[PDB]
Amino acid sequence: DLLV
Amino acid sequence: GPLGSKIVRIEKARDIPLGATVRNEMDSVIISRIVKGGAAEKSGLLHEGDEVLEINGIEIRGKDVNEVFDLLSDMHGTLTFVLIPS
Repeated sequence: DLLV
Repeated sequence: GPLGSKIVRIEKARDIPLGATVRNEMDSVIISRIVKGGAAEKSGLLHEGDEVLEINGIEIRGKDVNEVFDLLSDMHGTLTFVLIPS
């Protein structure tokens, strides 16, 4: 998934 | 709170990740992982399964995680996260  | 949400204050530093990964689930943004050794683990404030409803007064439902990343890349300081715990 996308790291923030 | 609304939809059973809670208000959490999250520190954001330019060029430093919060330390959580997010995914889209239907029309929601859900936290999928709390990265070991990252800032989110250290603070204890974000958790897997949390749904992000708002970030500093901006409604997040319906937004692509890419837009969430872009939004956060344009913000710094103490941010107000409205979350639904899982």
